[PDB]
Amino acid sequence: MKSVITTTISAADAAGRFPSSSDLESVQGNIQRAASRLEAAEKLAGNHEAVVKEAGDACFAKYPYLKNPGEAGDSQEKINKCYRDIDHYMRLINYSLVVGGTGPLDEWCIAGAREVYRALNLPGSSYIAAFVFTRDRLCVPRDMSAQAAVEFSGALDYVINSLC
Amino acid sequence: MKSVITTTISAADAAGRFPSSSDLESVQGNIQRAASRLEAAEKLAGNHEAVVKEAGDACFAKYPYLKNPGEAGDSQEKINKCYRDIDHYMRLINYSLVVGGTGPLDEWCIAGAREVYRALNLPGSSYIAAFVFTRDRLCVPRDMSAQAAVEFSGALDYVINSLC
Amino acid sequence: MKSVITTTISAADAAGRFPSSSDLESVQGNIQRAASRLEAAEKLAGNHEAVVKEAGDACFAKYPYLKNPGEAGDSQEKINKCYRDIDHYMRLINYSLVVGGTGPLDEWCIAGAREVYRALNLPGSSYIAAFVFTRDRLCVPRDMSAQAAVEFSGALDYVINSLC
Amino acid sequence: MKSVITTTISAADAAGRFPSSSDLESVQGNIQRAASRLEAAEKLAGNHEAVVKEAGDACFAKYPYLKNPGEAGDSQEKINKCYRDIDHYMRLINYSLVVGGTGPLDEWCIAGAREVYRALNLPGSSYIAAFVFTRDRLCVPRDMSAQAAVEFSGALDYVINSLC
Amino acid sequence: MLDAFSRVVVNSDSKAAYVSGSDLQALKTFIADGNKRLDAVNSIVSNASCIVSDAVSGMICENPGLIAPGGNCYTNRRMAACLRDGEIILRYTSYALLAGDSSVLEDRCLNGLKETYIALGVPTNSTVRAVSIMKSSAVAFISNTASQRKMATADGDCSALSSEVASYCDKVSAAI
Amino acid sequence: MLDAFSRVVVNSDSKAAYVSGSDLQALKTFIADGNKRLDAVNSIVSNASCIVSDAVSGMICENPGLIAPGGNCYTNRRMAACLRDGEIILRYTSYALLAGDSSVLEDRCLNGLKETYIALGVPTNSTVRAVSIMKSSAVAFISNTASQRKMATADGDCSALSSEVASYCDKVSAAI
Amino acid sequence: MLDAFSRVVVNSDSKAAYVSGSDLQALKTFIADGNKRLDAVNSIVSNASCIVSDAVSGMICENPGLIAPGGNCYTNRRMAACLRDGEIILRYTSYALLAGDSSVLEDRCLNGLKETYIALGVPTNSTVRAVSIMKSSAVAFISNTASQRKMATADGDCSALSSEVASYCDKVSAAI
Amino acid sequence: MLDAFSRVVVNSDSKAAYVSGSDLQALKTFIADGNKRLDAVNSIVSNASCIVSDAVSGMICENPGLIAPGGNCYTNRRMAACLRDGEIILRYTSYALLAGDSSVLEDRCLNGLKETYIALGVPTNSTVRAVSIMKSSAVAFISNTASQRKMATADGDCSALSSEVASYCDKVSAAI
Ligand SMILES: C=CC1=C(C)[C@@H](Cc2[nH]c(/C=C3N=C(/C=C4/NC(=O)[C@H](C)[C@H]4CC)C(C)=C\3CCC(=O)O)c(CCC(=O)O)c2C)NC1=O
Ligand SMILES: C=CC1=C(C)[C@@H](Cc2[nH]c(/C=C3N=C(/C=C4/NC(=O)[C@H](C)[C@H]4CC)C(C)=C\3CCC(=O)O)c(CCC(=O)O)c2C)NC1=O
Ligand SMILES: C=CC1=C(C)[C@@H](Cc2[nH]c(/C=C3N=C(/C=C4/NC(=O)[C@H](C)[C@H]4CC)C(C)=C\3CCC(=O)O)c(CCC(=O)O)c2C)NC1=O
Ligand SMILES: C=CC1=C(C)[C@@H](Cc2[nH]c(/C=C3N=C(/C=C4\NC(=O)[C@H](C)[C@H]4CC)C(C)=C/3CCC(=O)O)c(CCC(=O)O)c2C)NC1=O
Ligand SMILES: C=CC1=C(C)[C@@H](Cc2[nH]c(/C=C3N=C(/C=C4\NC(=O)[C@H](C)[C@H]4CC)C(C)=C\3CCC(=O)O)c(CCC(=O)O)c2C)NC1=O
Ligand SMILES: C=CC1=C(C)[C@@H](Cc2[nH]c(/C=C3N=C(/C=C4\NC(=O)[C@H](C)[C@H]4CC)C(C)=C\3CCC(=O)O)c(CCC(=O)O)c2C)NC1=O
Ligand SMILES: C=CC1=C(C)[C@@H](Cc2[nH]c(/C=C3N=C(/C=C4\NC(=O)[C@H](C)[C@H]4CC)C(C)=C\3CCC(=O)O)c(CCC(=O)O)c2C)NC1=O
Ligand SMILES: C=CC1=C(C)[C@@H](Cc2[nH]c(/C=C3N=C(/C=C4\NC(=O)[C@H](C)[C@H]4CC)C(C)=C\3CCC(=O)O)c(CCC(=O)O)c2C)NC1=O
Ligand SMILES: C=CC1=C(C)[C@@H](Cc2[nH]c(/C=C3N=C(/C=C4\NC(=O)[C@H](C)[C@H]4CC)C(C)=C\3CCC(=O)O)c(CCC(=O)O)c2C)NC1=O
Ligand SMILES: C=CC1=C(C)[C@@H](Cc2[nH]c(/C=C3N=C(/C=C4\NC(=O)[C@H](C)[C@H]4CC)C(C)=C\3CCC(=O)O)c(CCC(=O)O)c2C)NC1=O
Ligand SMILES: CCC1=C(C)[C@@H](CC2=N/C(=C\c3[nH]c(C[C@@H]4NC(=O)C(C)=C4CC)c(C)c3CCC(=O)O)C(CCC(=O)O)=C2C)NC1=O
Ligand SMILES: CCC1=C(C)[C@@H](CC2=N/C(=C\c3[nH]c(C[C@@H]4NC(=O)C(C)=C4CC)c(C)c3CCC(=O)O)C(CCC(=O)O)=C2C)NC1=O
Ligand SMILES: CCC1=C(C)[C@@H](CC2=N/C(=C\c3[nH]c(C[C@@H]4NC(=O)C(C)=C4CC)c(C)c3CCC(=O)O)C(CCC(=O)O)=C2C)NC1=O
Ligand SMILES: CCC1=C(C)[C@@H](CC2=N/C(=C\c3[nH]c(C[C@@H]4NC(=O)C(C)=C4CC)c(C)c3CCC(=O)O)C(CCC(=O)O)=C2C)NC1=O
Repeated sequence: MKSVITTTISAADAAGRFPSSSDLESVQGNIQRAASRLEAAEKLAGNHEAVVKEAGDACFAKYPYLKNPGEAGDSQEKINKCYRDIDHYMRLINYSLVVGGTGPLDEWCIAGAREVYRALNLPGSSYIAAFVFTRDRLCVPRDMSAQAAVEFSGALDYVINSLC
Repeated sequence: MKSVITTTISAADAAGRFPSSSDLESVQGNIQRAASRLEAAEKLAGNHEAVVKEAGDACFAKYPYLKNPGEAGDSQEKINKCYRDIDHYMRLINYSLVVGGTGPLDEWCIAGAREVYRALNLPGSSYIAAFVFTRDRLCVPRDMSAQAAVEFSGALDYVINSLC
Repeated sequence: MKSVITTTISAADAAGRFPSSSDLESVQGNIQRAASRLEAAEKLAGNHEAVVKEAGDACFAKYPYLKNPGEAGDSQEKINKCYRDIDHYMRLINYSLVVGGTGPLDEWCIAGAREVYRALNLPGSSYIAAFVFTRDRLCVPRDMSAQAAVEFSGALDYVINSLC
Repeated sequence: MKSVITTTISAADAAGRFPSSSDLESVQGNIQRAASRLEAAEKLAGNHEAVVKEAGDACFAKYPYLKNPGEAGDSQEKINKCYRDIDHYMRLINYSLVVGGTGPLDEWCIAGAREVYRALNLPGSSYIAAFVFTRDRLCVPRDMSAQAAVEFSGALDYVINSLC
Repeated sequence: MLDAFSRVVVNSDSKAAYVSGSDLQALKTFIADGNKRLDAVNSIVSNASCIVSDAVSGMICENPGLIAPGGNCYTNRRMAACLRDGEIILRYTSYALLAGDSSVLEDRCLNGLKETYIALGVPTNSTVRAVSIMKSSAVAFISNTASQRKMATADGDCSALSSEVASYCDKVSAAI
Repeated sequence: MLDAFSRVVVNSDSKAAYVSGSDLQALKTFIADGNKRLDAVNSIVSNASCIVSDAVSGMICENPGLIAPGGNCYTNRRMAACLRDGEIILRYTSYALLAGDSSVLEDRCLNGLKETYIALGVPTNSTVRAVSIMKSSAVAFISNTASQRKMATADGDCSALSSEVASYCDKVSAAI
Repeated sequence: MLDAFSRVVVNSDSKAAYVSGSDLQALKTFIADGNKRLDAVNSIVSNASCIVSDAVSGMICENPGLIAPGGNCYTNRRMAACLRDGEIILRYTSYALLAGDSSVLEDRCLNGLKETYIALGVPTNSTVRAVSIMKSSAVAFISNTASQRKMATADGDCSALSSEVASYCDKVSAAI
Repeated sequence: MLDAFSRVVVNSDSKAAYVSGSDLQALKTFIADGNKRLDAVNSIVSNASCIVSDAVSGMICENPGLIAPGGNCYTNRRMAACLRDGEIILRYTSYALLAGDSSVLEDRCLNGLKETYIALGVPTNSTVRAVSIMKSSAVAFISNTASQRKMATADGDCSALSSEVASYCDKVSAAI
């Protein structure tokens, strides 16, 4: 679980050092930035039902062939799994904002997505279409503050970069 | 040189990752604290002659036995060298405040201090008493502001603990 | 270059042994099966033009969405590169039959195709539709003898397993 | 035990590979040669009493000095042990024909023979002289088929090269 | 690491006797039906990707609690390790089918597998369900029965080899 | 390897729920009281050299049997390893106090400590006496009630921080 | 390595002089525009995946001899390595932009690269072409002039940082 | 390494052409005469201990200075390493004879041998004499002209293999 605090602590532990002046300056960075970062976590938590439905709808419209037989999504049971997976991703992006780093994303989303999506054979380009639309629909400042939006675009751009 | 910037870059370099939000959060902490540290470095730079010259006097007042023949500081050339070392230590503390970490202290004065002083028969408590007296004069706010004094005293307590 | 001979020598060399009776038995297997696979290699060599061309339309027919702007194969140059890629794979399947092992496939095409296709945004299902069509289209005996088709479908199934 | 099957599988196991055309072609070599080897093993099994007695006598006729007191084979108990040790070697040659490799010979006699024969002071020339006599006496076709005798002389030449 | 031939000489060594003609009759039959044994090993490894996908996906379909939080196939990392374990178990079964003996499977893969799964918290009953689906999938491909994919081959009898595949899969389930 | 922020999402993940309002309200206090926490860490690491000396020397005076022949702190090598171990234990307490969670203390230090000490023969009653002295020294420095050394800081209340230091040391005593 | 602050100290050490007022004022400008520097860097990192594929595909199209048989980007093994190490060069450039000094780029990546590329037979003409495309892409992203990708950012100038990126990529091209 | 088959496809890859009818024909000769090629290697490996003993015996006898003090085969330790190198070279020739190409011999044994022998002081004048004696004896054993060891085999012409092994040992003398 990479974070500002744990990276600093693990660095000092490996060298066998007490938390020094440089170690406590890093934690001050979280204190200053926690204001905007915890504002974006609230909005996503308060509107995850509407955001997921909008993103998932655009994913299938961009690649309608996924509805065809033999592909990922040829039945109702398979489609409602696609929306569930997007809800998983939007949930762990919400965790990344609270925690303050790519910790939750790297361990529960990106750790083995390369092997799993190949074996079950669901294309990864369709996931990017879901998050690209969410990133482009983000509007400032009707949705969140100017600094909060930058943090939210920071988390989305990491998820997209994983599949690219 | 360990500091806020190198610690996170080294941590990110080992894992083979691009600088993420966790790394940019640490550098943001440096911006907040750089205001206070660079005031303490300016104050010390313009008054290093007075601090060093009084600090050495307190060391010799506490330990008159260094004047005896056969000991460190038994002649006039030796006594000057004692003040010269305290200037070196007060110079690296000025470097520590500018750099923002314990980098310059560790690799230029602390690394081999144990072997050098033992070989040359220089007691470690003579150098300790020099920094304790300097840390005792330090008062707020006549000398520096409230936050600058904390930053300066932090570097001095680091030096003493290595000689303890 | 995995092969019957190279694997036998590598196993014997690692143990520092002379070619023993078991090692010559391995080469004896190559002699018996050489006529079967070299028959398919002479057939594929004369029909690389006809096989590749038919497989190319089969890939695009199942996935017409590649013709749209913004995805792979959206221009005339990109579609031309699509057919060249199938020829490259069908050239090394011809090399695999002659060699007698998956050496040419593993080192040249399989190599690191996983990382390359992710960067250039080339879906792995597009290639599979080309090799699946060729593998099922093959029939006996107007194409080749029964034993030759065993070796030919053996190489096609291996390259498919690398893409899914 | 080293054989065509075990060496082929162990190479595939090391790389984490499924058995492929390279691996199945090696096993095909064992099928072709199993006809010739199995004739030799079935022939030696039914005539092991005559071979051992004839080979054992040739050892002592060439080196009569083994009879003298103080040497190996100076007593009746030690003399019968010599014929018993030749029986073991002819038994494991028979195993090496059935297995299809030098597995039993390396595992069960050649593994630590050199240290053992030095401690008990048993010349390696005496065992060499017994096998040389058997190897040269075997003749075709009155004893075995032309190809079966090739495999038999391959096993005798292997043990002979091990003792000198 | 023993094949079919090594098993014969290992048993006969324990009585210090040469391999008799009667014991050689088992090996001559093994060689005569060797090409049938190569019909089948080629069939399993050609469809290894599909077999493991059926096993793991079918295993979760019957036990939906594995993908719920706290389940042992919840995150992406746990799902990828489950698929990788299904491939290793199938890979070692196709080793024993090729060699004709279960020694390679028992000594390199199933040695200590039960203890490892206990420490990791892996469910033992669900691991049985995954392998039992793999056992039915592999046997269907051996006898050329799978409905969607049919491999062209000459007609023959498949009872001896298909029964052997079931025996190797049962050894995995019985050990864990 | 879990701080106070990551502990919140670990509890939420167990029920597959988004971070609720109540949890986010508790985290805002942590950020508000962040400067108070920073000060605490600073005070400990500045006086860490003499804290471990008061504890180890203080433990010896009340139990003089350790320096007697055959004791576990007899020679210089045993005495040196006693001071190093006392400083390592104090080192992880500062890690837990900085991170706000005790997982780093339990997972990297306290895991297997009891088993190690039993094998080496280190007395348990003496070890907890040294830690109980360290706990008193750490609390004195956090509340700025040290008799000899004072640090000038803005007036405030650290009953929450000093109590937090107490719980981390009580975990060390309970582990061994 | 050395950052912007540490470069000032190393220069003042060679003369055994304290950090003067003139040098300190230069650092104060670095800190004041420190928000721009992170604002620049985030733009490069967020598009790192598409920048590299811009370079490698662009270098091939103008020089088709790379993918011809016998070329150094012929197979998939060479093409993957071209993408892998080309991204490494971009990774170390963002370190130099973040740290504010080019020492990290020279010491850990650029040290001994030229002599290695000669041994492997990598053409120097084609390599510098790929790098020069990366510099043009990064600068256009830094100044926020990318044709198809916009990021919302407060109005201002970034000629200082765009000149910084251009010089760092020029160091790579000049070394090899 | 590369065998006879891989040499054909490597040359045909340099022009990106399918394996031609003429090159395919030359391969069928290699396969058709494959029984003799195995028939030849079996002769060399059965007398490897005898062959390497002639070479060192002959090499020392014509140059008596080697065993004299100051020579490079004086003590037992240098004498043993001489036999170990003689068998290693003869071992790699049999690898090349089995494979049908000299790629294995050059890449794993002949690469950098000349530099090593110069540093170790090994006289290259006597080394090539040792190889030339092995070359003569090995050719005799393939053509079954050995004076004392005769192996009953089917009659035929194998001058193609005799010329081949003489060419492989020629590469050994040329490399050193
Ligand atoms: C960056 C590293 C660095 C240091 C930290 C010092 C370290 C140092 N100081 C002295 C120099 C000296 N220092 C003293 C002074 C003293 N006499 C007393 O009354 C006291 C006990 C003691 C200081 C409190 C003496 C006596 C010498 C002369 C040689 C010696 O060390 O005994 C020397 C010997 C020669 C020299 O001058 O270089 C060294 C290596 N110098 C450096 O360049
Ligand atoms: C030995 C290894 C080996 C291969 C297997 C190929 C792999 C490969 N193919 C392309 C080339 C390409 N391949 C295609 C073709 C496609 N258009 C579509 O509609 C499809 C979805 C997609 C694949 C089926 C495209 C779009 C490119 C251009 C990408 C580029 O130029 O970077 C390129 C880029 C180089 C270039 O041609 O400019 C490479 C490395 N080449 C080799 O020599
Ligand atoms: C590595 C390469 C390799 C192979 C792929 C096999 C291929 C192979 N298998 C058999 C051997 C055989 N295969 C079958 C037919 C069968 N009926 C089925 O549907 C089953 C798959 C199978 C029984 C298990 C039988 C019973 C024979 C012998 C009789 C015959 O069919 O002619 C034969 C001899 C006769 C025949 O052509 O069938 C061959 C060439 N062996 C090899 O060397
Ligand atoms: C398993 C490993 C393996 C071997 C060890 C040999 C075994 C072997 N030797 C020959 C038989 C042969 N014997 C030779 C060779 C020779 N020409 C002479 O005059 C010499 C006496 C002799 C030197 C050795 C020839 C020419 C053949 C091959 C048949 C041919 O090409 O005409 C044959 C073919 C016919 C037969 O079965 O007898 C085989 C299979 N090949 C193998 O597959
Ligand atoms: C916490 C980690 C976590 C993730 C990050 C994802 C990752 C993930 N995806 C799937 C796998 C799946 N998810 C989908 C969804 C899809 N079908 C479609 O219509 C689309 C193309 C596609 C998504 C875009 C389906 C249907 C499966 C099962 C495979 C299948 O039936 O084809 C599975 C296996 C479980 C299952 O069978 O659903 C997992 C773990 N889910 C998680 O739990
Ligand atoms: C794995 C298989 C296997 C072997 C290869 C032998 C190995 C072996 N050899 C000897 C040892 C022996 N071997 C011989 C035989 C000989 N008489 C002579 O005059 C010569 C030295 C030699 C002619 C060939 C004798 C005489 C002994 C007994 C000597 C002793 O025990 O001191 C012994 C000790 C005593 C014994 O049991 O014989 C053993 C264990 N036994 C095995 O189980
Ligand atoms: C010697 C041969 C050999 C094997 C057979 C395995 C042995 C093995 N099993 C596991 C351990 C594991 N095995 C699985 C797979 C499963 N998930 C479930 O819920 C199922 C019940 C179960 C089988 C279907 C998983 C996911 C773990 C780790 C448990 C976890 O992460 O929660 C691990 C630890 C690594 C890991 O997979 O995470 C290893 C090495 N690998 C080998 O090299
Ligand atoms: C990176 C380094 C770094 C630090 C180490 C802290 C230092 C720090 N602490 C506080 C802030 C404060 N400091 C304290 C707390 C304390 N006062 C006491 O009597 C106790 C000894 C101590 C707690 C253990 C109080 C009461 C405040 C005021 C606000 C608050 O409650 O945190 C402030 C704000 C202004 C001030 O009061 O000085 C700062 C800068 N922050 C930093 O930037
Ligand atoms: C945690 C990491 C971190 C970041 C990612 C940045 C985020 C950031 N950017 C700016 C804002 C700014 N930064 C820039 C730079 C730019 N203007 C342009 O024309 C370009 C498009 C762009 C560089 C790519 C400028 C000119 C400002 C305005 C104020 C300033 O100079 O800082 C500001 C200050 C005002 C504001 O909140 O908007 C901040 C905090 N800094 C951080 O602390
Ligand atoms: C695969 C490649 C390969 C080889 C070909 C050799 C390469 C090699 N040659 C020597 C080095 C040597 N080379 C020889 C041999 C000779 N000296 C003479 O007097 C003769 C002219 C000549 C015999 C033809 C000797 C004797 C040594 C060792 C020198 C010594 O023992 O002091 C050594 C050092 C180790 C040693 O032999 O002690 C090595 C590794 N070994 C390998 O693994
Ligand atoms: C998607 C996973 C899945 C299932 C299916 C079931 C799980 C499942 N797999 C089965 C059934 C099953 N399914 C396949 C695969 C399938 N069949 C073919 O004829 C070919 C070639 C196929 C690829 C298209 C095979 C090979 C079997 C085993 C053969 C059998 O039916 O007994 C069976 C019956 C026997 C068994 O294997 O245990 C079950 C219970 N649930 C799921 O979620
Ligand atoms: C006679 C030998 C000897 C000792 C030493 C003591 C050790 C000791 N000092 C303590 C604990 C302690 N130790 C210090 C540190 C120390 N005090 C200061 O005022 C400053 C600044 C210090 C620099 C050295 C402090 C500040 C405390 C907290 C005050 C207290 O509880 O006594 C405690 C309380 C811990 C406990 O009871 O569990 C004791 C008993 N015992 C012994 O047998
Ligand atoms: C067919 C093979 C091929 C290519 C690939 C291009 C490669 C290419 N495109 C460039 C130019 C270039 N390309 C990009 C990236 C790209 N453009 C954008 O504006 C956005 C948002 C992008 C996301 C994909 C940028 C940012 C630039 C810099 C200028 C620009 O903004 O366009 C440059 C740099 C200029 C130079 O160094 O000479 C070249 C040559 N040409 C080829 O032959
Ligand atoms: C006193 C030191 C000494 C020796 C010992 C030999 C060593 C020796 N043997 C040779 C090579 C050689 N070796 C054999 C094998 C031969 N046939 C058999 O059936 C068996 C078992 C054989 C072992 C003797 C043959 C047939 C030849 C070629 C003919 C020849 O001996 O010249 C050659 C000729 C190669 C050359 O000169 O380049 C030499 C020098 N001569 C010496 O100067």
